[PDB]
Amino acid sequence: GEYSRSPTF
Amino acid sequence: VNKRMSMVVSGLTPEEFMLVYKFARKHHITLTNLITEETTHVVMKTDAEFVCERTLKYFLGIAGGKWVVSYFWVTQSIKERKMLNEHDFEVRGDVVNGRNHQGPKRARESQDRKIFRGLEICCYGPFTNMPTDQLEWMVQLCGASVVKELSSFTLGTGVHPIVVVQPDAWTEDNGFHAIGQMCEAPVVTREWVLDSVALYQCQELDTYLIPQIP
Repeated sequence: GEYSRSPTF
Repeated sequence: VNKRMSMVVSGLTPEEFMLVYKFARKHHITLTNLITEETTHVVMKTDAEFVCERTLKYFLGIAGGKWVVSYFWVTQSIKERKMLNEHDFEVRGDVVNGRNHQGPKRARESQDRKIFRGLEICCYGPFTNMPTDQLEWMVQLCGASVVKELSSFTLGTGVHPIVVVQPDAWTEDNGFHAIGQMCEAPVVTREWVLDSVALYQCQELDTYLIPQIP
């Protein structure tokens, strides 16, 4: 289902 | 026994991961979702010029001097039905610190002279989008000495203490401006570490310094 996006900096 | 291949991927949509998982399956490559000391390769999503976004796996990959290569390595292997050489696909830069700063490459070539050599770093919470113990691990891999609490700093002429905080993470308080009153050490933003790691070269603190109250 949902896709927590990978945290980008 | 020799070290074995162990990968983590970053910045990929699930569908891309599944393609890699099928890839990892066919050529019997170890593939994990969490990066460890045993992890040897970090696969980043890049553009045509091998430029990626800055992710946690991206920083940790560089800190460990591990091979950081573009996702195009997989798709190309599919296109030609061979296992081409990854080294040809090493990422050249990122969208923050430069498109060709050759950070990952330099990172591999300098483990004898790590960038945070001779530094004692305290990651003073809180933090967002990046666990404290992972950031602590990051500077460890770069030769820094991790300090859990401000009072635990070594007192000496040879020691270089540094307090690193993330102003974004503070929401209840304006407390990061008062740290200079509690200890004898410079206070800089998390971006100092991130930039230093990405270029794998120790940046000047001047621009990353956080103003204190005397």
